[PDB]
Amino acid sequence: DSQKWIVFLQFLIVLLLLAIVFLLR
Amino acid sequence: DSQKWIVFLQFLIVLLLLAIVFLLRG
Amino acid sequence: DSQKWIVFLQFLIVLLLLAIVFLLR
Amino acid sequence: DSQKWIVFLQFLIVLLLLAIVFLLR
Amino acid sequence: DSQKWIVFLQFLIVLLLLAIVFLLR
Repeated sequence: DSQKWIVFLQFLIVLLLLAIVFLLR
Repeated sequence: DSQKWIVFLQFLIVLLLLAIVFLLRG
Repeated sequence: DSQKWIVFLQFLIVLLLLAIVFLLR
Repeated sequence: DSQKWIVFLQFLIVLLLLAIVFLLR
Repeated sequence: DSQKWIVFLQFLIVLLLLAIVFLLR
């Protein structure tokens, strides 16, 4: 399913952005 | 159950990006 | 009403990323 | 339609992330 | 179609975010 891939990649993007925020602060 | 999840995740992404912008500013 | 919100949020993300790019310079 | 706008905005997001990576290097 | 291009661009976004995370730490 192509739609599920987008969601499962966006969750990883959210995790990576949280990591970026924590590394920045 | 898919595009609503996408919208929710993108709202989280926008919040995180705004946090990044305000951290880079100071 | 479904993908219109997606486009709106993508637009916000693009603006925020451009702001980050400018602020890094 | 609006789906093509999502792809265009994602192209710009990739470009802006490339700019961020270049500015971090 | 267009959805498969969105998935490819998200994969690129994940890779670039991994690069940013590695650079930060």
